[PDB]
Amino acid sequence: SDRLISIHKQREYPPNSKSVERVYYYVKYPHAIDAIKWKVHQVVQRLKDDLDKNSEPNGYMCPICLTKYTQLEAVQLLNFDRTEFLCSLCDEPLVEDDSGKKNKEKQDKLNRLMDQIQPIIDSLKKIDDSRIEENTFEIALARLIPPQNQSHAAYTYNPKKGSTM
Amino acid sequence: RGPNLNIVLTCPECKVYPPKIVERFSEGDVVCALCGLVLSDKLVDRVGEASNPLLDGNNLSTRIGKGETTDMRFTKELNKAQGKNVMDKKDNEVQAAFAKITMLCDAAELPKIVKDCAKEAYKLCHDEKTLKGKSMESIMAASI
Amino acid sequence: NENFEDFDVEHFSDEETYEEKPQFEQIRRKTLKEKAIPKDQRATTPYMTKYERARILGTRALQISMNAPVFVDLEGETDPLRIAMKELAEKKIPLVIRRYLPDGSFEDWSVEELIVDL
Amino acid sequence: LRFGEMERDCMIAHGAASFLKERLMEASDAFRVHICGICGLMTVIAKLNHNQFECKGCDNKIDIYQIHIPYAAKLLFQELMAMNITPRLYTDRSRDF
Amino acid sequence: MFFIKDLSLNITLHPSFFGPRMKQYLKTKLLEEVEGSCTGKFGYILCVLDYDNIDIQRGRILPTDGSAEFNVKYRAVVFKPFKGEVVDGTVVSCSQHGFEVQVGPMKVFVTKHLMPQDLTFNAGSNPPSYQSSEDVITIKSRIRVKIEGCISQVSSIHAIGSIKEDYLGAI
Amino acid sequence: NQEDSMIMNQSSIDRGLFRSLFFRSYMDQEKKYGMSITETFEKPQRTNTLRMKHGTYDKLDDDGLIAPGVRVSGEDVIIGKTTPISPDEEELGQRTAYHSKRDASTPLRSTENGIVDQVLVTTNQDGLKFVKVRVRTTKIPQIGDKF
Amino acid sequence: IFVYQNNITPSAMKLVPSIPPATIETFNEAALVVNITHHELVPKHIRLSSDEKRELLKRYRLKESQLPRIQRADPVALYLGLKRGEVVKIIRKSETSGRYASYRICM
Amino acid sequence: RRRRLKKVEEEENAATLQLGQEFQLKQINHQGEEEELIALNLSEARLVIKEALVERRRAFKRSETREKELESIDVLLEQTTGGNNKDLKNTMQYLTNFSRFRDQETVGAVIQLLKSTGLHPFEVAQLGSLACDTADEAKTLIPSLNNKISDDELERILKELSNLETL
Ligand SMILES: [Mg+2]
Ligand SMILES: [Zn+2]
Ligand SMILES: [Zn+2]
Ligand SMILES: [Zn+2]
Ligand SMILES: [Zn+2]
Repeated sequence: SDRLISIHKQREYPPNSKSVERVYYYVKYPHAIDAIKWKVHQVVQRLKDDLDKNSEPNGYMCPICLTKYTQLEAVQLLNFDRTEFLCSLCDEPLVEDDSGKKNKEKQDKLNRLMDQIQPIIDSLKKIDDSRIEENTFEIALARLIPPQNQSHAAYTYNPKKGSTM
Repeated sequence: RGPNLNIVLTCPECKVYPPKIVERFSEGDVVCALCGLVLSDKLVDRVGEASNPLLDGNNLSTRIGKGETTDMRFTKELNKAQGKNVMDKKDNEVQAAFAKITMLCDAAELPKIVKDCAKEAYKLCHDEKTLKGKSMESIMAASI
Repeated sequence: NENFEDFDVEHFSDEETYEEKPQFEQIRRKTLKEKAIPKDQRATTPYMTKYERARILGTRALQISMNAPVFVDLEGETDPLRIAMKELAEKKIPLVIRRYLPDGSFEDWSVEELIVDL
Repeated sequence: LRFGEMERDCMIAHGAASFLKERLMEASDAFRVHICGICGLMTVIAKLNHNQFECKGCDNKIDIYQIHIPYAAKLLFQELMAMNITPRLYTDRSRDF
Repeated sequence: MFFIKDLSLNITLHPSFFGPRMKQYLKTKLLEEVEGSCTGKFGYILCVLDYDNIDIQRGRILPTDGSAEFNVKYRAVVFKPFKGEVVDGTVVSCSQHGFEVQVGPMKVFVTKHLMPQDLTFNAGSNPPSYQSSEDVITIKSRIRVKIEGCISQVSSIHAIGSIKEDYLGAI
Repeated sequence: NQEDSMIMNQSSIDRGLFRSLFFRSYMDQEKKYGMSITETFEKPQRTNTLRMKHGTYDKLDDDGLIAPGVRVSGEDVIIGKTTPISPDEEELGQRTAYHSKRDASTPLRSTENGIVDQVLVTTNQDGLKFVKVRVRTTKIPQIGDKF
Repeated sequence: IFVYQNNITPSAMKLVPSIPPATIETFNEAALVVNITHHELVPKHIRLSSDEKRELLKRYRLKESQLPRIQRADPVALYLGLKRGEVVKIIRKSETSGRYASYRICM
Repeated sequence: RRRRLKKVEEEENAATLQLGQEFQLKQINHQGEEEELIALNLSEARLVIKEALVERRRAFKRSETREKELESIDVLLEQTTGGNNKDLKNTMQYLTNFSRFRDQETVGAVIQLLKSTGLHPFEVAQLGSLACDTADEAKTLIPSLNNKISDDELERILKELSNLETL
């Protein structure tokens, strides 16, 4: 799902004729690094957007009904005394949320994320300055090391005719 | 705890609590008994299936069967898919035990109230740490 | 339930029979002031139709039943529909008919100028 | 009593439109539902005590209309939304006759 | 902000007002729920200008109600607030949550998070006020406030004020 | 007597021409859903029973059943049944801690009236007590009876 | 107008549409033995001009699609050589009004 | 006319001149033509509404310091406006307290002085409303003035308007 490992659905014909449609696990380097790049960019963008939402003022939340209330809708729900904001349903004096108190906490979380992800961005800086060969199932077999002797998976690839996907 | 979400039918003119309320089912009206003012009109007095939420809980499941035009391979595949469900394994075994309760009571010609009492006795005593090592036949016989 | 041999035909129930055989512009645009046909070139009939008469009598009676001013002298009349018919008899109903032509255009015919021939 | 389809046809042939409307609305099921002008759906949250209206998604609070439809019509439209069909109701024409 | 705008309103006349001078009942009925009425689309409508001629066209009878529907078109002076605009006003109420300032016909609430930190609430004062090292924010005091967020319903408009920017605050 | 109508003698009707007896039996049972959720044949009281029918209950006895011979009118309770409810709720406004039961009684048909002819107490196959109440009335021929 | 004996080779139908404004109409000899217009069930069809069609649409406040239709394979339509969008004024004997003029547009 | 949802638009912000689709510069009047959007400064609004009220008073009849003006406009409101006048009374006392210019001559000549600017009606209405004393103060109060007017022209306009304001 995170595209770190690709799967190959090749079935071969072993000499005992008890063939099964085995799956081959391998890595597609450019697809994997693009997935990693997209994931970290969406992580930092979502954290920045959460920081922006935390930059919004605190607002309110009615503890009886457990519903948030922004500062804009608090003014439409203030009392005749002009002193307290009352809930629409519970008719309870609104208590303040913490949108802004944790804003510095979210920024420090972003800072502690940023130096930890720094080797990843350094690696992507060195990769973006270089050329990545788009490996596939055939390319990955060039640097293959077999793990066990009696391997039922025959790594020899079988091309076919008629497949036009 | 939580929102109120409760509607009380109090007469806005008599201002008497508790309100004297007469439910005119025939005329579809809820009226105040003291002054005759209606409170809620168009009141609501088959389409689904009966379900007692004390015997099998809040379990809502439907089975797959042959229709007017039905290919059997689809039915077999769907039955195998529905059988391979992990979240209702406890529900599956308590339903199997309820089926065994009904089979033992029917073989004994016990009445329906005995089956209901034995089923609720199994359900209340189900999944108890003090009752874990006993055989299924023991739970069967003791619930009966 | 019920068990009666007196056969009552189930009305509005032809779906049994349906399921038995299941296989076998230039002059005016938008909403401008042009939509009103002017009075000099109104081409509809000057006679007030039975539907126009029914709806004018109903509307006038609904107004009279809701304490509208009455522009005729009452002769002891009480029913709002009969007051409405007396108003229509001597042409004292202050309403008009917007007769919609099929292209959306309309003619405004006053109740006063329409002829009540029926 | 059943005011069936062909009773409605007889009232159509009579030309009594308002009586037909009264039978189908004021005699069986008269429902007031709110719609917004942007999307024709009935997904408007109305708080009549607070005089507040809102359609989420469109995020509009000033373009709300109330209509009187049969409750069977509201049920039909909500069932169509359950079938992933949008029966968008609008209070103004878009094309000529 | 004050504006002059041409508006159209759909007015229902009860059949009791179908008199010989229906137009003046219709104009008065235009008056009492438009003068001072609040609409979120066009702001607080203040006064109906140019009374002598008002576009009253032919009114449609509702088919089941019996009331006449007139779409009266008129020119009126309005007051529509916006975000990012600077309006002066006077404080009319104060609390620990903040204070409400009256701007034109409309009250704008300035929250406790939107004053500078030198300003703090002093409930012991009579009337309660917000006190700082250089100025006080009391009732019936002129104050310049910028509106940075406003919410308008179908009939109610509420705005959020702030005086934390420089060249704002009391006047 | 036009279009298949008939004129039938009122004096003959008074003397028993085509007068008929009509019996309607009402069945009811008390069933044990669980342990405490069981129905009970008893005369309900407005103080401790919810959703009582607005028809009278005075014709019932202590067992919740009307005695044979008692004249009944429309929507009168002939079998009184109560089931317990969950305590400490808030429904219809007129809900208190006194209401430990709800009314599951069987009223007469709203248009029907007559005389309770026979009341039959017994147990079903399951052993649950169930009752059968027969109400007798007479249909005197009138305008609209089919002959 | 081409009047053939029995049939045409289907490989000639592709060249039957020629360069405008030339129009090619093919008629079978067997289909043209009897004039269908002389039949008592066939009323008088009169093709309308462009100005007549415009006046017809204006006076009845109509559109092109709101007219009654006649398909461009109808034997009377092929007899009159109707093209798409042409309107024929059909005059037929009426048992309630003697003469009744109808209009059909060629789709 | 198209039936697009067109639900995406920028928020109404006075800094970015976005006042809504019903507050564009060109406005279609009831007689049909496009006409310039009318934005009134507070003194201008007070004069216009007072003229409307005295016109309505004259129609009803036929059918200066702040203290003596407040009572006069109050009795004018009582003799002219009926119910739901609370918002109108608040507006009139607001325009009385925040009145930069008293008579019609000052307001009209302020309009023809601001018409030499050729700026947006909203920002010149704000300039006639807000009593800014320095050009950068008006720039930070009204963000529309950024890259719109020269600093020396803005300075002379503001100090002129300071000379124009009376009492
Ligand atoms: Mg018959
Ligand atoms: Zn709440
Ligand atoms: Zn009451
Ligand atoms: Zn919407
Ligand atoms: Zn709801």
